[PDB]
Amino acid sequence: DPTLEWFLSHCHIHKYPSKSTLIHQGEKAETLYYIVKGSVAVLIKDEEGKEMILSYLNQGDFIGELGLFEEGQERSAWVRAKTACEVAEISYKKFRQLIQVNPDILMRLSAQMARRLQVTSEKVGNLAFLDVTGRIAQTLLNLAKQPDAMTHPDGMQIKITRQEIGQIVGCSRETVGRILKMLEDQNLISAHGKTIVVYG
Amino acid sequence: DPTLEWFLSHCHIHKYPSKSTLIHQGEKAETLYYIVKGSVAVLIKDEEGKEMILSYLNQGDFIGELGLFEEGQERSAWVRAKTACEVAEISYKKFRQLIQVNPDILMRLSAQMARRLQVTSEKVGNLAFLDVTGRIAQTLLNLAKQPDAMTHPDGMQIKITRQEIGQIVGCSRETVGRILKMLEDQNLISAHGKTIVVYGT
Ligand SMILES: Nc1ncnc2c1ncn2[C@@H]1O[C@@H]2CO[P@](O)(=S)O[C@H]2[C@H]1O
Ligand SMILES: Nc1ncnc2c1ncn2[C@@H]1O[C@@H]2CO[P@](O)(=S)O[C@H]2[C@H]1O
Ligand SMILES: Nc1ncnc2c1ncn2[C@@H]1O[C@@H]2CO[P@](O)(=S)O[C@H]2[C@H]1O
Ligand SMILES: Nc1ncnc2c1ncn2[C@@H]1O[C@@H]2CO[P@](O)(=S)O[C@H]2[C@H]1O
Repeated sequence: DPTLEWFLSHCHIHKYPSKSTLIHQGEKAETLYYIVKGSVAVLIKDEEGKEMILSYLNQGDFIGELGLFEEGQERSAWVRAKTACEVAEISYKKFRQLIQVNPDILMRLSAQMARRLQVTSEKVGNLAFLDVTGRIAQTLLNLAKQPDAMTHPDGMQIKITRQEIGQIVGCSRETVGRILKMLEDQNLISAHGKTIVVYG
Repeated sequence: DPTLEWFLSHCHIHKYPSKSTLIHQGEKAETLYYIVKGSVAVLIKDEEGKEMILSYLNQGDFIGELGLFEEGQERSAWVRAKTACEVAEISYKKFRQLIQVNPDILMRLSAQMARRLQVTSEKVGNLAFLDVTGRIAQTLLNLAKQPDAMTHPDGMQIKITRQEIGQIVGCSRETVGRILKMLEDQNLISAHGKTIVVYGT
């Protein structure tokens, strides 16, 4: 992809090990990132340090983009590497010059912003309108149709901790365990360790 | 400024009365709108027809923008006029031609998308982390911080109905009215008119 190749030639690229923080909430935003390889989690926290994952992003995703548009703003969320990552970085000032040369690179960025607004709006709906059981069931459904889910005789096999589920749906790890047991009892999933088979 | 003037010269401008739907969820998206005058709400609905307000947008805001980026998408939300609106309309096709001329028009639209994603992300946190009283309290704090809030000797004065708060936080107007009376009793707010004063705001 020539447009992305051109953009990346103007970036400087860096390796982040698994679990490192790319972006800290509250930092002053002056640069844009783009994931060349790997995946990250975007998260927010409450007064007590409970975490809610807003999104996973992966190869091909921009990160740190929301600052490009307002002079001197603070990063709104933490971004943590879930795997080893290779990340390209560019200042906003240089990226604005690229936009002038070829506004297709802004279109690519803005397409991902629009998708993220839709996804996050759906999350608002889920938190407002679904109970925690329905949120968990929708999450397991989603993880099963992810590229990293492994086919199984009876559905798809996924690997996720109860803690990570609770960070997606907004509940404690104890509440996750109780709901997973219920779904097992209903013959809708199987659960063994960090492994869950989602039937159907 | 004259960027906005030039853009509006390529649009068709039309009027929506108060309460009328501009965009329905599920319609095919092929056109972008820009609010010349008025205010709208962006809304989603649950299975029982309960509504939740995702955003209020105003003069200078783009609406219907999210479908510009990928061909053949559905509208993701309803957009309903709060006051009567005058809205400029342009096809996605024509708008993409204007972007080549001056991409500041896409910068302005994307700055608004960026802000909306931050507001909606904060809403995810509030719904995950706060109970209904806490969500009402944060809604009042958010309204007291807005440009359109009025300085008052006890704090900031806002204008918002109980039904409006309920559609924002996800509760009935009667639940809102009970909780505002409670907050008043804790000496945190005044009710009164159509009007709430958020103390220490
Ligand atoms: N709801 C959401 N969905 C996806 N990415 C998000 C998000 N909220 C914030 N981010 C990302 O998290 C980053 C935090 O730094 P920013 O410069 S505000 O840019 C932000 C986006 O890249
Ligand atoms: N309302 C909620 N209650 C409890 N935990 C929550 C929560 N919303 C998000 N979380 C996160 O979900 C996590 C699930 O595992 P924990 O180790 S109990 O830590 C929890 C918090 O970090
Ligand atoms: N969370 C949100 N905040 C603000 N506006 C939103 C929103 N979700 C959707 N919208 C607006 O609602 C519109 C519905 O039609 P679209 O073409 S998907 O464009 C959408 C945006 O203008
Ligand atoms: N959990 C909930 N309970 C009641 N109303 C809710 C709700 N979530 C969203 N709403 C909406 O909030 C509105 C507040 O005013 P109503 O006229 S009672 O109509 C209500 C519903 O449309």
